[PDB]
Amino acid sequence: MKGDTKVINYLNKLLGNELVAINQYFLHARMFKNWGLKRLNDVEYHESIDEMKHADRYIERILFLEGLPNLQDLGKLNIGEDVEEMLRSDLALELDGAKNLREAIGYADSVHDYVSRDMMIEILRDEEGHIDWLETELDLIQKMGLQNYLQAQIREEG
Amino acid sequence: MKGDTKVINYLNKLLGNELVAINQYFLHARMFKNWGLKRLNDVEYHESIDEMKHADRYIERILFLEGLPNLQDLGKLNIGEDVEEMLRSDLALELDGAKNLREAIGYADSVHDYVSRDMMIEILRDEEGHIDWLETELDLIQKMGLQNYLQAQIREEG
Amino acid sequence: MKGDTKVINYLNKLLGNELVAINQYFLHARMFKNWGLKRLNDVEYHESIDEMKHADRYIERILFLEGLPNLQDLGKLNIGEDVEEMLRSDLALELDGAKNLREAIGYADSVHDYVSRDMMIEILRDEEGHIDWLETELDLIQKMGLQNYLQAQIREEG
Amino acid sequence: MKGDTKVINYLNKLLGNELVAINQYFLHARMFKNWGLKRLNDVEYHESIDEMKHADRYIERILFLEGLPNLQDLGKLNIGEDVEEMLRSDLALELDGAKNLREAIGYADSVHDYVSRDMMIEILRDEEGHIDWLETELDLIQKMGLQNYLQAQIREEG
Amino acid sequence: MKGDTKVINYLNKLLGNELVAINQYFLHARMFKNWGLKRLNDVEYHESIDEMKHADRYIERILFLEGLPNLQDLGKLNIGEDVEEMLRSDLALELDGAKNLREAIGYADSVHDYVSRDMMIEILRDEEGHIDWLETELDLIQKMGLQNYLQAQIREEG
Amino acid sequence: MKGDTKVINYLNKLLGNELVAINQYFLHARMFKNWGLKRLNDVEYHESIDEMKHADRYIERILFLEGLPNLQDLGKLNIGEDVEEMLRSDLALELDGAKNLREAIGYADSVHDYVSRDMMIEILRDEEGHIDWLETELDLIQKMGLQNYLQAQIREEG
Amino acid sequence: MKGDTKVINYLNKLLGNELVAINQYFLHARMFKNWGLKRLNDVEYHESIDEMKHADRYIERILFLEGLPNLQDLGKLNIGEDVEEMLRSDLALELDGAKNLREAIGYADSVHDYVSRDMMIEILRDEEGHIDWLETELDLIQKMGLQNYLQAQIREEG
Ligand code: HEM
Ligand code: HEM
Ligand code: HEM
Ligand code: HEM
Ligand SMILES: [Mn+2]
Ligand SMILES: [Mn+2]
Ligand SMILES: [Mn+2]
Ligand SMILES: [Mn+2]
Ligand SMILES: [Mn+2]
Ligand SMILES: [Mn+2]
Ligand SMILES: [Mn+2]
Ligand SMILES: [Mn+2]
Ligand SMILES: [Mn+2]
Ligand SMILES: [Mn+2]
Ligand SMILES: [Mn+2]
Ligand SMILES: [Mn+2]
Ligand SMILES: [Mn+2]
Ligand SMILES: [Mn+2]
Repeated sequence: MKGDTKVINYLNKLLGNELVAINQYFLHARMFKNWGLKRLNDVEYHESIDEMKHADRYIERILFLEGLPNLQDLGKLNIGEDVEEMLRSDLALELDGAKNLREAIGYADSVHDYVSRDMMIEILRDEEGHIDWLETELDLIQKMGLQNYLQAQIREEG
Repeated sequence: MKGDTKVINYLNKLLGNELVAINQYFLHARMFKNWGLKRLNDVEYHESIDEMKHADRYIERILFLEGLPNLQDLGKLNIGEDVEEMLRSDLALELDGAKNLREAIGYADSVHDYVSRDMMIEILRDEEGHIDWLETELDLIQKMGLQNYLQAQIREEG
Repeated sequence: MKGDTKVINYLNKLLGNELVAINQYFLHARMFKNWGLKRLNDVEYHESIDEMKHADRYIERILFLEGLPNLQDLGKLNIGEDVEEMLRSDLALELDGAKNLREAIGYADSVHDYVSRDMMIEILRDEEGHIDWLETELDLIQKMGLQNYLQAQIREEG
Repeated sequence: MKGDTKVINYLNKLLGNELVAINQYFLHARMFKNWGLKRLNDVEYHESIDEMKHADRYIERILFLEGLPNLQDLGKLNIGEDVEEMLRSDLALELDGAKNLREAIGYADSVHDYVSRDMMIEILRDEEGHIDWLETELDLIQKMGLQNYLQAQIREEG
Repeated sequence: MKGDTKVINYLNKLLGNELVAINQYFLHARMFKNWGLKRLNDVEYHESIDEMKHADRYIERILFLEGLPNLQDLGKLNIGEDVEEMLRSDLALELDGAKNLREAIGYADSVHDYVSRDMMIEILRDEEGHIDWLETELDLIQKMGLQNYLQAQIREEG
Repeated sequence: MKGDTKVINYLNKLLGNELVAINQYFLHARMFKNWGLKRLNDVEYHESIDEMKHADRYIERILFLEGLPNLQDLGKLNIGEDVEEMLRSDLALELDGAKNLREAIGYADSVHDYVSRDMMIEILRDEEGHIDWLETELDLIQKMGLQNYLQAQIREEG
Repeated sequence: MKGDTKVINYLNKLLGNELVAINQYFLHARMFKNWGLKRLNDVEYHESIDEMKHADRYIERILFLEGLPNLQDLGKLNIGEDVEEMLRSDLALELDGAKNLREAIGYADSVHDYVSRDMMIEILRDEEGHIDWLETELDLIQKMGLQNYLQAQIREEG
């Protein structure tokens, strides 16, 4: 069912946001794992899987609406070399994406694409959850100190 | 079965004590949870449920005795902005309530309301248990330090 | 994630609406139970639990958004001394709250807080369900008469 | 297998009778449910499902016989605004349909379509069952009175 | 709970859209079945059941809001005499209905009926799914040819 | 219980019709099987078993009524050398038999043998089912073509 | 354990090869799915998951060897607009990658990194399996024709 170019553009931009996030979260996961921080690897890994699923949602929506998903343009990945740094990159990225999400959600309403705006609000509720975990983690390093924080990552929780 | 105004007054005052406690414990629970302190959220949450049940006990007793429960007057909640502070508010509150409980228990005996005094001693045995957990927690922060204490709350026990 | 004062104000006002409702529904439940009306106690009790859960939803949202839940101000509880009267208080209260809910939902959209507006519409769909049960009950008293209606409450349904 | 126009006409008229009945029974069901009369909603709902199945039987028979089912013409639905009234509409409708059924059954025999007359007698045995329930219900209102009758509908039987 | 005439009008128009769809999908189902196309009958049959459930949703919403569902006016059913033709009717119909759905969803928001707009977006997400299956089917006939397409329908999938 | 010569004659003629059908359907079944058309063999085989059971029904009825079943006269079997041809023989035969069935059913009524007419209408409902499968098959060859139709028979369905 | 720059370069180039393959296979999967070709979507989807796992293998090896995985550079995705075309892109890509794999395997031996060459030969045995499926598919279109081939994809195998 063909449906509104602008909507398909927002969708493709949002997809791009996802693509950079799966890559950055996956490398971070494996960097943490590598350091022996099992808890951080377990969490960052599943968020990457979440992003992966967010992306498939867009790809399918774009295809229904009769557009062509763009999986060719990749964004800048800001990796970071220490955990406190890595986590902040993750947060900044999440924040930018949420911003794009709000822009896109308002427009779909204007244009009456309520199902595209329904899906996006679902995805935004998720992002805001990634945002909460990162914020909490960053404060914990601040509150218990880095060495206690590091010792607290060597075994994954349950 | 109508039964002694003074008793119904003590019961209503005690109920009020409970009402402020459910509110303060519930906000504290969610403040802890929010900070990522799962263990503190789990405990403070169940104490709120305990208080909630204490209250239903009073409401029913007052109704049997033919009085009208007072759920309109709320007390001062002293929240606190740091855990050590939050826990001390909880303790002080518990202490005040226990004091009222003893006053009320002695009077029911004078007046021969042994079933109201039976129920209250049950509730007091419970309060004294809330009092013990808080005292132990506050000393632990004192003994292992705050950062170790904080690291020790990030996963709930079993 | 800090987010819009006005939204946090609406959220806190809505929470207050909930707090008065849990109290009024719980006292009503126990008044009915006390009279031997098992069916009315069972229903009014679970609605109180629903309101209780609505409240926890707000408390957590306010905390995420970085505001402070207000559990200190309690509203006027209009109890009532006969069932027809009690049920009408419940209805009026529900109606007022729904009104606040619509005001708050429209504003979150303006401000782009779609996740806060998502949660609220969920809670509103629930309120409108409480509103339907009360309306039906009040008409049944009108249609079968009060004594038949009363006889119809002495055993809880399933 | 092409087979007798007149038979296909009777079949289509009978189908029409069914279509109006599914609609009237379904609205009535939901009107009762809405009023809190669970027993009346449960029964009227299943009769609607019975009519629904009667219709599919005709649609398939018409198609075999090589005719075209007519699902375009809808009859007059006589709703009614009170239960005694609603039930009487249901009865009248059933009565009219049974009358058409007998006309159609006699003709299929003349014409030797014994399988069409076999199916119809099955459907008629069913109608006469809908007719019996309605008659019994209407008399019960007459015998115990409307308020007792109404109180007797608020919980579905088993 | 009485609520906005215009909303109840849109709801009734939408219900009408559903009614024509259940009828057209059900006849099509049985026409396919009749031809020996089991796969097409199985799918078209369940979509009819979906529409049937969509309708019950409206009927109940209209009744809550205190309006009267209109099950008297039936729309034009455009049947079709060959499968490619039948499927295109189904698609066109779906498309028209989706259009009405968007009009109605925007208005409920204006008027603040968020629960009616919630339900409708759910129903629209469904329609868009019926729309996707039909589009895919029509292209498959185009891509493998009609005879291969026909041979591919004689046994239902799983 | 001795009962009406004419009825016993119709019964014996009908039995004869069955006997030729079991033979033709069984040879056809095995011819199809032989060619590797599993689906056609499976179906034609079970119809032969159905006819076989129809026959036993007559044999027993004739014996009760005190007549002697005639299993000595066999009819003309029209085999056919290609599937389209084979299926058409089967159809023609079925059609002739149904015709005899209607003649016999009307007469039993005249004569009041309602149990013989009951059994026969059961058997006729079955024949009309054999008639429907053959008609559908013959059209499918017409609609998808013979080679696609043939490829569609090499594995039995379920 | 730090280990040979050249090896880490080959590893990173190979990882890049994987990254483009996951993207192209995933879009193709969803394009096929979209067209209603369930079998092609199921297969192309799992190959994408295989590539995804190949990539994680490299990322971890690079990290052990003390290099930094490069997830920033994405290659040219050659999509294609028809299935025959899409499958050929997939094949060409696979072929190029296998070529790089052989170059890298020979060098690790020279340099004595037998564990890196062990892992790579495992991954190459896999690629050669992706290569075999594509070759077989492309010939099947050639041998049965495209319409028969297309009809053969509408239900996933098992
Ligand atoms: C367009 C890019 C990609 C897309 C859309 C994508 C999509 C997916 C999806 C939807 C799944 C299945 C989700 C589920 O299990 O429910 C999956 C699984 C996974 N992905 Fe990705 N992915 C991509 C890139 C990546 C990257 C860069 C890596 C590896 C470096 C990766 C590693 C994995 C792994 C390891 C799994 C799970 C395997 C399993 O448990 O069976 N993905 N991917
Ligand atoms: C007069 C005030 C209140 C009364 C008497 C009351 C009473 C109760 C009771 C007796 C229960 C059931 C206990 C059990 O599970 O055995 C309950 C459950 C609970 N209450 Fe309250 N409550 C009140 C205020 C609060 C507040 C302020 C909150 C929320 C902010 C709250 C949140 C809950 C929750 C979440 C549960 C458990 C829900 C579940 O697990 O199903 N309550 N309450
Ligand atoms: C206002 C019109 C109608 C309404 C609202 C309606 C509603 C329904 C509903 C809600 C159900 C149950 C859904 C479920 O199983 O979860 C049902 C079942 C069904 N309907 Fe309808 N229906 C209508 C018209 C039709 C027509 C025209 C036909 C028949 C020609 C039909 C045939 C059926 C059948 C066969 C079933 C399923 C029976 C079973 O599996 O027990 N319906 N209908
Ligand atoms: C060319 C003539 C016929 C052939 C080759 C034939 C063949 C068969 C075969 C192979 C079976 C299945 C055997 C099994 O169950 O393993 C069968 C079953 C049977 N036959 Fe015949 N038959 C013929 C004539 C007759 C006649 C004249 C009658 C009836 C008057 C008859 C009555 C039955 C019955 C009742 C069964 C068993 C039904 C069951 O238990 O499901 N057959 N026949
Ligand atoms: Mn995401
Ligand atoms: Mn995220
Ligand atoms: Mn207590
Ligand atoms: Mn306590
Ligand atoms: Mn609420
Ligand atoms: Mn409520
Ligand atoms: Mn009927
Ligand atoms: Mn009926
Ligand atoms: Mn629908
Ligand atoms: Mn639809
Ligand atoms: Mn027979
Ligand atoms: Mn036969
Ligand atoms: Mn690979
Ligand atoms: Mn590969």
